[PDB]
Amino acid sequence: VAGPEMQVKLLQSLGLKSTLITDGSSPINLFSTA
Amino acid sequence: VAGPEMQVKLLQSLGLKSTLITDGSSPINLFSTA
Amino acid sequence: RVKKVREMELIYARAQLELEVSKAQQLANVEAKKFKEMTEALGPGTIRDLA
Amino acid sequence: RVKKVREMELIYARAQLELEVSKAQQLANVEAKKFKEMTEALGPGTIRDLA
Repeated sequence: VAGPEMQVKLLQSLGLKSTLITDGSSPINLFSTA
Repeated sequence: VAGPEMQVKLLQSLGLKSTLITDGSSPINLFSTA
Repeated sequence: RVKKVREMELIYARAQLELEVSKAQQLANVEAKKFKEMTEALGPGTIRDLA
Repeated sequence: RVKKVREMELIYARAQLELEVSKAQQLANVEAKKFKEMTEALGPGTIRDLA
């Protein structure tokens, strides 16, 4: 669950472009070394 | 959790472009060384 | 012929292994020690504020 | 033949191992020393504020 949503705010506007721008600055490396 | 969402604010506007621008400045280285 | 020659290049590869290790180990120590000195030489957070 | 020479070049690269270490150790020492002298020579904050 690091794709948010973005938101931003603002307002504004613008166009073309966007915003931012920046590119540049510085760085550280250079610064560282230095 | 380095991508917020862013937011920014503003308003404004614008366009084209964006804003921022810046580039430049310077650086540281140069300054440182120087 | 090939049993003897076999154990030969073998005892060699094993000796020249701890050689590989001894070298690769000592140098990764000088790095870490030099790095620990580099880091400590400027604020434990001077690195952090520069970041 | 090969057993003899194999121990030769062996014992050699072993003394030549601690030599390399010696070099890269002392040089990393003088670098970290020289660097610790640089950092200290201008403010612990001065380096941070130039950052």
